[PDB]
Amino acid sequence: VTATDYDTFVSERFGSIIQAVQTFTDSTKPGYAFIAAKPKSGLYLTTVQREDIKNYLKDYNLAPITPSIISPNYLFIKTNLKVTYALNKLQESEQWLEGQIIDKIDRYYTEDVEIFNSSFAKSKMLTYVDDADHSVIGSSATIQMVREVQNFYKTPEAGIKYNNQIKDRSMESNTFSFNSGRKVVNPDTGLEEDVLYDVRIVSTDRDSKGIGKVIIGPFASGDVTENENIQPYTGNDFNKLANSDGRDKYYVIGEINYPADVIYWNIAKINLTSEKFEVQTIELYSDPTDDVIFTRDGSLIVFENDLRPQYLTIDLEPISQLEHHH
Amino acid sequence: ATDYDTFVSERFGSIIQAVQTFTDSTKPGYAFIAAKPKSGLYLTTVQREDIKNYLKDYNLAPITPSIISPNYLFIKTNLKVTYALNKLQESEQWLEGQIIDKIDRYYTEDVEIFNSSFAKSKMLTYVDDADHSVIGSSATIQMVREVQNFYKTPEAGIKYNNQIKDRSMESNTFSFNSGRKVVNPDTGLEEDVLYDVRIVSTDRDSKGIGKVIIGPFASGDVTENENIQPYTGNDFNKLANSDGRDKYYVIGEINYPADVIYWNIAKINLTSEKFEVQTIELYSDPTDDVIFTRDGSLIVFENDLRPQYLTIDLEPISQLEHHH
Repeated sequence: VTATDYDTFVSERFGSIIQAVQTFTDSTKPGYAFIAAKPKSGLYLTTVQREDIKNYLKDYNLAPITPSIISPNYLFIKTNLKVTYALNKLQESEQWLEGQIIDKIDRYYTEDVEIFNSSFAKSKMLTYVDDADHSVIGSSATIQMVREVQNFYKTPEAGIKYNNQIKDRSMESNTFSFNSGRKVVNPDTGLEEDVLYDVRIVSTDRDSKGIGKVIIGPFASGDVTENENIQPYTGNDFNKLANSDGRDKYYVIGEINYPADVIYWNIAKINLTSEKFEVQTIELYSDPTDDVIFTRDGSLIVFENDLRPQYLTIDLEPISQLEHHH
Repeated sequence: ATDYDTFVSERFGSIIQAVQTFTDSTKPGYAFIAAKPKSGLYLTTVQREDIKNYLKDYNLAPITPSIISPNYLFIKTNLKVTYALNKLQESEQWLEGQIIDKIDRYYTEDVEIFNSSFAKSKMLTYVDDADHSVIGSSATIQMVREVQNFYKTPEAGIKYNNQIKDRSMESNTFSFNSGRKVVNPDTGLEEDVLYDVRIVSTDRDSKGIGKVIIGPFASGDVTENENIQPYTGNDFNKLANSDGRDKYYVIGEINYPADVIYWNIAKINLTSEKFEVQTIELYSDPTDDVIFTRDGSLIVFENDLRPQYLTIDLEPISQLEHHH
């Protein structure tokens, strides 16, 4: 028993295609012993869905509790890097240089951060970035935590957490398409099926107890049917998106507990069927109050640029030389 | 029992002196381990959280065994030892000490153990054994179950694992708070009159059942509607008064032969609020002079901490026209 004993158990019987193990138990889900497992190479163990996470299932000793071999709950860092260097000090291209900083940004992660109950610090990685040339003068960054959400429709039973604290309104997802039942025409073309607009999930400033709503919109006046319950969110209090289509009526569908660090929603709370949504998986961005981001139970801060390039933009800036004369 | 108790009995043998597991027919799913500190009576909630946190050590995710303190059965002993003047060197105060040790040495060795039992005949031979001058003893016992909540018996019941006599079951006294004002300038302008009260049992019926009734009231401060009306039987023990109080009422009932005791004050519209206690003690005379333990019950002599459950009368003898 004991998660620690189990972590080993697997750092042996598998200690081949596995880099790390976190055996934690969830207080919401009794009798279930959860086993986080980093593939040591990629991200998901049998993304093929078990091929692997079923083999470990097939390891049994004692107890009335049952294993649930999962892939680690990944925290991502959407970094907007802005390194600046000296035109002259540089001998190879900006292209070769990028491939030089991300070689470092990786060295940091995989040595200090990509570990269980281990953490990430922006200041500490920007030291690694700075440390890629004779110049390279300095560097800026703007990060957000990312949680990848399977089934956009609704969060888990027990909500999703970051293992970190975010700021008011900080929480927002990427946009996805909502197929309004309605139909419209332009450019000599026809019905064009059903009108679609870009819609998304955002949080609101916390109330006097640490608790804002999780709202979704915009909409039409519209494509969502209003009840005694279902009513457009009452007031400004968050981040609205570009109505290049003019729209705006958002609806409440959950809440963030900022202090408790839990976020729940369920689109079924209004009456939209997942059919009315193109997507399956979405991204949930928030920006921390943390100058240090903590991983934790089954959570793991990882940097996989190749397979997750989207989570890193590098904007370089070249600089004129100074005094060359003496 | 020992399947898991023993282990625990290894990593903690320096405190726990008694460990046994059991289930509750009823609290299905739950497995409890009673443990008695070698060092007294109740393990401390820190001693308890440590011991529970070896449950993780041995991996089990299911809610896993509740550790808890043993269900104690106490013997209120009323001892009498008659001894020879000539042959007794030290003080009477010494002699007592000398025997009150023997009692404990018998309890520790033959009694304080799970499902082991107390035999009044044995411990008396221990008493006899305490000095070369302790000519002969006698002894009168009662059973004490220490009740966690006075207001209602457990869902299931309270049992002694032993046969008691009629009218025998009787708790001690606890203040009931009527609600009237007294108007006394001695202590201000208002005391809130509160008179003692106990909970006794009455005589077996045709069929083996008694009624668990509750001490004296003053008509008014208990509301009676047809159904809930004063008990009338005189088949129980009433208590010492100075007040005009003779109205006892009926809650639960004793099943003498199956020894189960259920009661619930609620059966008379009286909230816990109304009584200034939270814990009580239930006494009762055994049928026999050999008394038993069963599931998670443990019999124990902890006399520097429950001194109220032993009294010693000595009788010094010489020669002799008289020893009472």
